[PDB]
Amino acid sequence: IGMTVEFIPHLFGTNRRPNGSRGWFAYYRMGADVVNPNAFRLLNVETAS
Amino acid sequence: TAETFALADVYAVYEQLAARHRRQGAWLANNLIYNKIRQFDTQGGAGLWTTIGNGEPSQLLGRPVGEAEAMDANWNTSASADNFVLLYGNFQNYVIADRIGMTVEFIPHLFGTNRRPNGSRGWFAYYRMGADVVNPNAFRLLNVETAS
Amino acid sequence: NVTETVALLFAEGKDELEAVTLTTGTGQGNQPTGIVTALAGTAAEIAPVTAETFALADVYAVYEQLAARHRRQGAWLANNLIYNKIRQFDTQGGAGLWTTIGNGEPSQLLGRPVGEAEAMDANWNTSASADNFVLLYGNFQNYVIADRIGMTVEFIPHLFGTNRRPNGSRGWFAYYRMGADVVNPNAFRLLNVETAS
Amino acid sequence: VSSAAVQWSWDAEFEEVSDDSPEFGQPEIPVKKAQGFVPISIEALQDEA
Amino acid sequence: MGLTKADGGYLVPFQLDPTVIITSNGSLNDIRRFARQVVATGDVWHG
Amino acid sequence: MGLTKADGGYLVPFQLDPTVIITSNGSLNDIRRFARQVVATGDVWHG
Repeated sequence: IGMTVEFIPHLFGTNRRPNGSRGWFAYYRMGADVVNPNAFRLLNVETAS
Repeated sequence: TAETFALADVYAVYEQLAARHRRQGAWLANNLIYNKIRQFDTQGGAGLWTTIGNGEPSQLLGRPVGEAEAMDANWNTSASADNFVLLYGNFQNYVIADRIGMTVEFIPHLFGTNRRPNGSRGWFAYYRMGADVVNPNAFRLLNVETAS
Repeated sequence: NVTETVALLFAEGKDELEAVTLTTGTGQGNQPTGIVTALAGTAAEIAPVTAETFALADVYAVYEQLAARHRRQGAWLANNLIYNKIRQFDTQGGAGLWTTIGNGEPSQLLGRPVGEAEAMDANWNTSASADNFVLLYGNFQNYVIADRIGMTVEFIPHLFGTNRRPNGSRGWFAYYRMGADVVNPNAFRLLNVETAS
Repeated sequence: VSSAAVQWSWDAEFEEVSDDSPEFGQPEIPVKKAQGFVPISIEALQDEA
Repeated sequence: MGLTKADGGYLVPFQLDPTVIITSNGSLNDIRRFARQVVATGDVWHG
Repeated sequence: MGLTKADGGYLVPFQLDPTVIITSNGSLNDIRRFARQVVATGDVWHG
């Protein structure tokens, strides 16, 4: 799912009653990984501690 | 005279205002005060405002007349020591700020003490407004002290 | 909009000074003589029939103690408070009904023109002054106002500092000339409500 | 914006003029809010006409 | 995020009335309608 | 009468620039241009 912004018309307060505020909710879904680890070559410069 | 309302008080309020504002102003008090003004003439003298059998007069001393029942009219029975009964002045210095009118929204779902539905619905309405006085010397308010 | 704003401010400043000095001018130093000052201490000043009291009898007396030559060209000039007190004299609708509630200020008193000027004294009890001039009637043609030049507004291009060098400010000059006094201090009658100290 | 009238004076010949700068003021009028709330029940909403 | 300056209060336009309100009582006089007016062409007026 | 507020400084217009200046470094990267993208339907993608 791409970037979606939802509008919350009313937010409530301590006593479960409206307080005079609105809300803007946005969320994102994705994922990524590697299929073949033998198709790359990465260089590691390791420094002794 | 302390704790009294006489006909001389109307002139006292009227005359102590600057001529630039006196020529453009209006009265504002409660109905009981106007009726007391009515009950100042007995034998048909200078205090005759309007005879019985007619409605409330439209002008006082050649000036517009308004009404507001939120003002204090009777002082003896009230426990307040301060009584502001009559007010005349240039009202063009009273500014009212209007931003939004009366709007009503309908919430379709209310929640309970545990953030779960409780089978309730409701209406929400709000209104925005502001006002202030920009010149205190354009008015003359009357105070009838009733201390002790 | 600085220029016209300041020009207006000069306008009402000049009005404030001129209106007040026309009524109460000391006449000493650099002030034009005012109507009240020039008519005080002469035969024009009279006293109330009852001490520290204002009544309809005094309103009649100020008018009737004047020569018939000047009374026909008379005029009333006093404060709004005094007119309002006169307006309270009638209580039973007799021959003192100037006007009723719900009407503006009448334009004739005893058949003569009526004038208002709030630079005069207003009330005698609350005032700390011993002398109170509250009512004045007479032929105003004997009060001559000599006028020379009107209001002028002139612009200074540069203002200098202590070392006679520019500092970066400009100026606005305005001057005005006028003079007045009473030619005949006998055609007026002034009422003096002198409260005992 | 509010102000006050300039003050004049009577001066003789060759008399220095005084400083008569006017004074300015700025009134403010804030805006406030009022609100109300009338909760109701579902069964009350369905039954009452 | 409210109307406070640090929390989004810097996006509100500034409203101002350029007209000036005079807070001086003034003075009204009528002697100029009844008194006698002449023009002076010098330093003093004689009679 | 100068630039101080009480001496005529209440008549100067309020000048403000409506536009917003972003003060965040952000990030530039190029994986999404070289990589292969596939559309998923559930929660797990198998190959």
